Amino acid sequence: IVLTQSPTLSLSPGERATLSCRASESVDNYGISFMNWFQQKPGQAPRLLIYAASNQGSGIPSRFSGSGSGTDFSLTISSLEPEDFAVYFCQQSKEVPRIFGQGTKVEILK
Amino acid sequence: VKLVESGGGLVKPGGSLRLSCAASGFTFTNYGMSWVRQAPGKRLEWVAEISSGGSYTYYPDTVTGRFTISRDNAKNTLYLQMNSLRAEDTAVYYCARFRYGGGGTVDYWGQGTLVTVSS
Amino acid sequence: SNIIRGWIFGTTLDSKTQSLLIVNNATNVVIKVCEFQFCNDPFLGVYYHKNNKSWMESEFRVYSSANNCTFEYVSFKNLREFVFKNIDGYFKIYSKHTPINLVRDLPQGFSALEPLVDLPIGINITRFQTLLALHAAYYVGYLQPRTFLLKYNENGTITDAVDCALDPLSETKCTLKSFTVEKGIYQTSNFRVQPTESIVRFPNITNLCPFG
Amino acid sequence: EVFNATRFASVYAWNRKRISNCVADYSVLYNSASFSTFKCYGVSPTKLNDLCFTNVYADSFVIRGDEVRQIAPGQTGKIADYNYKLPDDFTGCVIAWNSNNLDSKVGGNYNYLYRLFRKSNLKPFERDISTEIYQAGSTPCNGVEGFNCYFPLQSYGFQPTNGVGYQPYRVVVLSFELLHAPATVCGPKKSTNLVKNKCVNFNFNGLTGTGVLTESNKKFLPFQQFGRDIADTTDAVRDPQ
Ligand SMILES: *[C@@H]1O[C@H](CO)[C@@H](O[C@@H]2O[C@H](CO)[C@@H](O)[C@H](O)[C@H]2NC(C)=O)[C@H](O)[C@H]1NC(C)=O
Ligand SMILES: *[C@@H]1O[C@H](CO)[C@@H](O)[C@H](O)[C@H]1NC(C)=O
Ligand SMILES: *[C@@H]1O[C@H](CO)[C@@H](O)[C@H](O)[C@H]1NC(C)=O
Ligand SMILES: *[C@@H]1O[C@H](CO)[C@@H](O)[C@H](O)[C@H]1NC(C)=O
Repeated sequence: IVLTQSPTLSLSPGERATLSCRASESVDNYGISFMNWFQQKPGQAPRLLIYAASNQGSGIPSRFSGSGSGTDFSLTISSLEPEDFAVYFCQQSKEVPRIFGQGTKVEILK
Repeated sequence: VKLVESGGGLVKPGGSLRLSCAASGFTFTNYGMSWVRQAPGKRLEWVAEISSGGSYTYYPDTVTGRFTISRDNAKNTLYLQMNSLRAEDTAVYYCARFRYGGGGTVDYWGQGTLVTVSS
Repeated sequence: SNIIRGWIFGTTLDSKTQSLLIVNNATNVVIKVCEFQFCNDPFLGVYYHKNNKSWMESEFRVYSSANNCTFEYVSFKNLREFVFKNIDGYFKIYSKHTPINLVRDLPQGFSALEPLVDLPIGINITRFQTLLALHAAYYVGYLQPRTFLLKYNENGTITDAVDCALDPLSETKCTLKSFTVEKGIYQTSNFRVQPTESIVRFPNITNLCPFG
Repeated sequence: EVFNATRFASVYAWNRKRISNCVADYSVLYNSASFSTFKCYGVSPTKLNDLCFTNVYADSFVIRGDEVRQIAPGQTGKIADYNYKLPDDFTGCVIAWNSNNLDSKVGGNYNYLYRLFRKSNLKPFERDISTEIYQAGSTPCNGVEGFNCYFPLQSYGFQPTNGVGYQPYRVVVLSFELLHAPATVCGPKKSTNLVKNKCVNFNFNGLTGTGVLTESNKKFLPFQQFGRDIADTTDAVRDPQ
């Protein structure tokens, strides 16, 4: 369908980044696991993060974590680093062109 | 692993802008392929597609991107030949590559295809 | 009125082993080798004399359920002769319909039964039954491996057959290969007087051998 | 309907369709070239059209591409064990190919569903309809889910966007008795043309002889096939086509 994401956050190093992927119409999965997570760094190609929000693994650092409930998908990135934060994305599935998120980027102060 | 793309191009609206997605580091058949756009000041838009063991090449229907997609599996090269060009087609296009079956994914990405259609 | 509409064969007829069928209605046949079960009394039912003569084309009923099925097909005045036999698991059939006016007796008369069907159905049958219209007779034979002498005609239509074991005279024809047998003595067979039972006679009291 | 039936049953189930009382053309089944693998185990692929079977059985289902390799007598796995089996004497061919863009759905269509745990192994060409919750942990599962208590089955997502393995590959398997029962299914029997007044070997319906084929007046009885003569010399023949 169409989804919405948490547009931005402004935080400090060594913290959690709570990122809501909010899906309009379809909510997650019939098989109980869907949507996704993706990251595109500024001046950089996009990059995979998580799929079905609960999943993926090696190649995606441990800081990337979270889950989702129906529409909302929570990308929870613990212990933020000022070098590691960049625009994030989540793909839909099961309906419509899978599209992506509106983009998600967590600023870090200091 | 690595998606190499065709270089930039600048055309007028209404034509057909060809592209190529060069595959380095994976079997191009085993992976359904795509061309996804990141437009200026926009979200990632999944646009163009092709499946692995078949021909899928569906788009967002909407106004069809319509961009001609084909494969040379010897070249491992996915093509994007963009039909109904327009000024909005200015963007950075990413031919993407999916994971094996599941809730996703797009594993790796192209480096982007700079595309500008304007006067 | 065409009372005799059916057959049910088998070696169990219990719905278990392979149980043939035949039926008839509106000239349009039935067959199954489906293995199925029945009422105490397989039959065909009817009620009488209306806009549906014999009504009750809803008889329907011999049987339980057609189950694990290895074939299918579909499509006095009278005499209808049907030979049935199994060889190489091919159930076979022959037939006629020949008109007669009479009641009690198989007309002394001769006609040969061409085939209708070969069935390679592989049923292995010891018994059978038949069916009838409920609200007119029939016969049965049994076949035994004789030797005949068949006389074809210019069309290949068997005009006449001649037995052998029937009696002496018809073992003369079987020797000459001719229906017309003229005067004089024609040596045919041997006759070897039967044995009676057997006499086993063995040295008595027999002890016991020690293979052991 | 073996191959061309639109929606096949899912993998935990399948359909046993007897094929008998017909002539079976394997050529197009051999020559269609729409099938990923035309895989014979105990028989000759090009000699099918020449080979005749009493029984034939088709079982039509959907498996992961990587499971396509798994089906072969002697090849076990999640498949052979639980959802559906292979004979270990299995003899016959196997035909697999993808339905992907048809049977897959972008949502990972969950119709095609494979047996997760049912302890036993099926008998050749058999199934089980068991939905009973599997018991892993010795603690009684009470027929419901719980700790180490698994639903006996598991449901493939098939996305068109899947990799090779995870696309649906429709697999129909064949079967037979060969001969030794009354024969029903045979391959097509290829008639030639005809030549008259030229000495030829010939074969008719299996009658084999050699002579000068000529038109004749004499009439048969519609069920009669050959002719003969006094000497039992096969003479007339009724042209089968
Ligand atoms: C064909 O069917 C007959 C059905 O009777 C089978 O005959 C039985 O054979 C056993 C031993 O061979 C006897 O003890 C029984 O008495 C027979 N049946 C009856 C009713 O007497 C026969 O075995 C079958 N043949 C095959 C090959 O299946
Ligand atoms: C005779 O039996 C058949 C068996 O299929 C039944 O379906 C049908 O109604 C009957 N009548 C005709 C004319 O076949
Ligand atoms: C043989 O058939 C012909 C017609 O084909 C017929 O005129 C003749 O009477 C028949 N004779 C016999 C004995 O069948
Ligand atoms: C299945 O049907 C298609 C068209 O409906 C046909 O081209 C194909 O040959 C069929 N399959 C086989 C094995 O013949």
